[PDB]
Amino acid sequence: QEDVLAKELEDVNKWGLHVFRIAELSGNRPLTVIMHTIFQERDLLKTFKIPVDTLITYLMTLEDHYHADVAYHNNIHAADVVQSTHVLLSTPALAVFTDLEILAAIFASAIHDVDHPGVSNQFLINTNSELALMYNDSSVLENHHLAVGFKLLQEENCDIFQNLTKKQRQSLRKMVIDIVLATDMSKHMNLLADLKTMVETKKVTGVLLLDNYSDRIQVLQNMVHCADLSNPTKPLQLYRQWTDRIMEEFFRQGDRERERGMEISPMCDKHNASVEKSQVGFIDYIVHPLWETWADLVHPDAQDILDTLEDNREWYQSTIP
Amino acid sequence: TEQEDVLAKELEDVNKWGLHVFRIAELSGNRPLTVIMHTIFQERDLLKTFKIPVDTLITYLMTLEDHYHADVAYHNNIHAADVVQSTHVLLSTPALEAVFTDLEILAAIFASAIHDVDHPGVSNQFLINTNSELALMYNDSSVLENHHLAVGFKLLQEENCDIFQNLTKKQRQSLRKMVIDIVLATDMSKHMNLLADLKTMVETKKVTSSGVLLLDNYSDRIQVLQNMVHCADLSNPTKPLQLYRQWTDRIMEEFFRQGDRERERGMEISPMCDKHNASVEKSQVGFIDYIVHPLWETWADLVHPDAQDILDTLEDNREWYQSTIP
Ligand SMILES: CCOc1ccc(Cc2nccc3cc(OCC)c(OCC)cc23)cc1OCC
Ligand SMILES: CCOc1ccc(Cc2nccc3cc(OCC)c(OCC)cc23)cc1OCC
Ligand SMILES: [Mg+2]
Ligand SMILES: [Mg+2]
Ligand SMILES: [Zn+2]
Ligand SMILES: [Zn+2]
Repeated sequence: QEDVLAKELEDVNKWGLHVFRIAELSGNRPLTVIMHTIFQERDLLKTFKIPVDTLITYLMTLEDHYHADVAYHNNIHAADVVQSTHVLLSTPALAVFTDLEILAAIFASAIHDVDHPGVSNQFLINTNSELALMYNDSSVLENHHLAVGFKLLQEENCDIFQNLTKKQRQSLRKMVIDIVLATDMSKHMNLLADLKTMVETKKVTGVLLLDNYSDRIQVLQNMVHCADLSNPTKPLQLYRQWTDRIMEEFFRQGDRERERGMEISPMCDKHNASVEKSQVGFIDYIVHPLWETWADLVHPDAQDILDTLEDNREWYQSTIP
Repeated sequence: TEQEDVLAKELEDVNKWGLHVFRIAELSGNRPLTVIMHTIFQERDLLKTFKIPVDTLITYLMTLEDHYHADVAYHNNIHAADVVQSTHVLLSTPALEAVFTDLEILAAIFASAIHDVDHPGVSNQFLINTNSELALMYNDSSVLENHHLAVGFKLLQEENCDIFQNLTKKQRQSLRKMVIDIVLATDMSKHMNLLADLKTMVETKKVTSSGVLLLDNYSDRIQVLQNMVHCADLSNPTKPLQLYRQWTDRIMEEFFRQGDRERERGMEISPMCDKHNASVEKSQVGFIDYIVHPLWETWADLVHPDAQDILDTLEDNREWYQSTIP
């Protein structure tokens, strides 16, 4: 078990990690064991004088604040985005980012969905939720994920940034905020349009050259956004499991919408939904346009992932009679 | 009841720039926001238009006024009533006659009332640098302005406080978005971008057959309402000098108290907050020259010449504060 886990973790730098096995192999603690192994792999514990214990105590209370009764936005999803951002950072076309910029993108991935109630922003807005009332209908979940993620650092022996300098702590906090706020799906088009102009003005050596903060944080934003939408790009046995979990969450929200008389938002109707046609449409309009633009920026480092994405699009299309 | 008759006489000037807002606060028993909002709602027939019960309106106004801190010198209920009344006058300008709907007028006035509720008397940067719970909650992004909105909307849920109870859900949805867009624009960190957009509108403004401004899209309509409440927020140097000087003494009192809290923490004292080495007169001249006059001169161009007397008072007050320096 512990040494099945040990050898499972050996592919942390591989696109297609067995995150679900690692989850059950780790006692439902995949976020803790993956974040740890990544910090040791990138040498972040020593580079930022992070006490190993304090890293454990925070990753556990951070994982506990992910809801276990939600099918998709739980600790397994947080672990999957963490590992995938870690792989996209090791892309040959980019140590383009500093050690703090790497730690910010990895830390933002771990907290990007903490305390997710399993419902969308529009649901929280239309139901007059306390969260939407607090955050004025603007990136309600993403603001909440950040607030909870930072507040847990103030708990007993969980300030993993205790020995960072004050200027590093503020620079990290600013970058983590800018990244997690970009995970709002309502900002996907603007984030992709700005990614398309970056590739239209790309300047490489061919390692890519970013000089100003607004260009580097823009790549980090699209990077974690790419890993947030990386399910259709992983192996099919992983993709299908994520599809079952996100549809189970959409149906649960659709059940809650119908028992209040609110409109059944698309892809949420129990009794009227085509899971396979929605996945093909989700790839053709969102995932593939984003991943093909990201492929052109690190051309040709993302060719394999774009191939796997096109493979799964073809397979899901074949499941449609 | 002679104090009620003096108050009713002073409330007759609510349509006029330079209302004795400090006297109204005294005559109404520290309730300027309630009586001024009630007077404006009656003046614009808002209670009948939106079926607002009078008891519900008074109950919410008192509750909203209660949540303004009485122990803060500037960002208190008097400032809220002042911004409400000054937005009310700016809405009645001739260049904007029949331009905004009753819902947009209701949104701008309501936004003015809640735009600073529960202000603790310290800036956004102070709340960010001190690792406050508010800055943690709102991730250092428009911390105060987001808090003002959340409190102003939350108080509507108290007993007999929903003044929007008879609006349609499409009306409440539209009003809520407009109020949020307006209050968020009161963040001074967005002043340069908001003024840049206002200058672009002035350079490309279109007028109608009647001579009023043509605003045929939400982006242009909300931009005018944003800058209007923003100008009302920074309206102190455009008021008669006896009112301007009182607002100056109150904001300097708030600045000095923040600098004292900045001193007791070893922090670097924010500008214009060190009560041991500060120049009140030179700061007001720089405040007018670099912020207030560029903003109000641009707004005056937008409704030329309806704001000429307001602009003349601002330039007169700038000259006076300048004359006290040599
Ligand atoms: C227009 C369609 O856009 C969207 C539609 C739905 C969503 C919702 C959404 N959020 C996060 C992850 C998601 C993963 C999913 O599949 C995993 C295999 C998924 O599968 C829909 C068929 C939808 C997902 C987000 C969208 O992004 C833009 C708002
Ligand atoms: C870009 C935004 O700039 C600024 C934003 C805020 C402030 C500080 C500030 N905040 C709110 C209200 C203020 C009212 C005042 O007086 C009324 C008579 C005032 O008087 C100068 C001391 C400063 C004020 C100062 C700024 O500019 C300094 C260069
Ligand atoms: Mg999310
Ligand atoms: Mg304010
Ligand atoms: Zn996510
Ligand atoms: Zn104000």
